[PDB]
Amino acid sequence: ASVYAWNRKRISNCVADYSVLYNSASFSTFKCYGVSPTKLNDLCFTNVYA
Amino acid sequence: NCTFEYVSNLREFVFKNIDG
Repeated sequence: ASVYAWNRKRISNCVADYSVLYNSASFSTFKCYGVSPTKLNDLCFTNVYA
Repeated sequence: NCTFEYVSNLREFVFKNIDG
C-alpha cells in the first residue's frame, strides 16, 4: 500500500520465528526501538500490529 | 472484526470463563 494509506495487519495467537528474518541479508534495514533486535524471540505480547 | 478462528446418545458439556 501507499505510505499515506498504510495498511495494518492484526496478529493474534500465532507462533513466529523472527530469526529467519533477522538473519536475512535481503532486508536492507532492520532496526528495533525499545527492544533489542537480538533478544526478540523470548518476548511475549498479547497482540501484534504490522 | 475477527480475533480468533478455529476449525477441527447423551452428551454433557461445561462452559465457563475464568481469568480470560
